[PDB]
Amino acid sequence: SAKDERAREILRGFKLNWMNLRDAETGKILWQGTEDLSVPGVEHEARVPKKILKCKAVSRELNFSSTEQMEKFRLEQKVYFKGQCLEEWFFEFGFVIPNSTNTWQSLIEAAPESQMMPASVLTGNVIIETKFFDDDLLVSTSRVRLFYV
Ligand SMILES: CCc1ccc(CN(C)C(=O)CCc2nnc(CCc3c[nH]c4ccccc34)o2)cc1
Ligand code: NI
Repeated sequence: SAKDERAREILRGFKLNWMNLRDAETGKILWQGTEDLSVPGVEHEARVPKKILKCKAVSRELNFSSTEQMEKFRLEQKVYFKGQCLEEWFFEFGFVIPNSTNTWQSLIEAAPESQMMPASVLTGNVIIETKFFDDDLLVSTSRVRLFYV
């Protein structure tokens, strides 16, 4: 077999069960989702309250299940506005035990400029591209268009 097949095995057995975002300054829920936004090869859409743009720090919880073991599960996210990448984020979970369900909590502090850009201009014009990796092995690339409501 080969690295490409190993990456497909991981993807086959992976799923995102639920996700939430909280305002880190209060611990209050801002948004909750239950779509598996890890699914590649299609474009997804997420509708999120515009208050998220005005938060200096957002705590994100991603709950996921993995059939396969991963030595170093990590994410790369890029935020594109009208085709231009305005921000890049790197997150690391680490070792994933086979046949496990896990909650990954990450603090996200977006660029201060994003807190003043009008939601009316951003809405429907932002794509978050996420690349799921096991160390340097690309498992999936997903794309989600954001709407700020
Ligand atoms: C790994 C699984 C997974 C997949 C997809 C998603 C994508 N989703 C649904 C969200 O990220 C929701 C929260 C949200 N909406 N806009 C933002 C930041 C905007 C922003 C930050 N810097 C900027 C600079 C300029 C303009 C806008 C911005 O964050 C989350 C998790
Ligand atoms: Ni082989």
